[PDB]
Amino acid sequence: GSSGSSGGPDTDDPRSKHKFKIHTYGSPTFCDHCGSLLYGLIHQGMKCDTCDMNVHKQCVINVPSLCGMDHTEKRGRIYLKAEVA
Ligand SMILES: [Zn+2]
Ligand SMILES: [Zn+2]
Repeated sequence: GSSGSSGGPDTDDPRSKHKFKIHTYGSPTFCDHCGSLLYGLIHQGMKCDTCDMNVHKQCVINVPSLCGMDHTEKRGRIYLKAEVA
């Protein structure tokens, strides 16, 4: 015997990563990182799916991967549109 000595897995944390998704807004929202009015017609900014944090497309890179904090009490609402053929 005396064989079989190894072990030590390691990897980044893909869970902490932000799930920001490029989406449009209907109201004048302000970034969460820098804090500046978010203008634009299509793909104005980005919004997470876990922390629903609105941030600029270029701000997402600056925002700290740190995602999943339970230190918030505010929660916005989502709207929907209709169509016809
Ligand atoms: Zn997030
Ligand atoms: Zn920003």
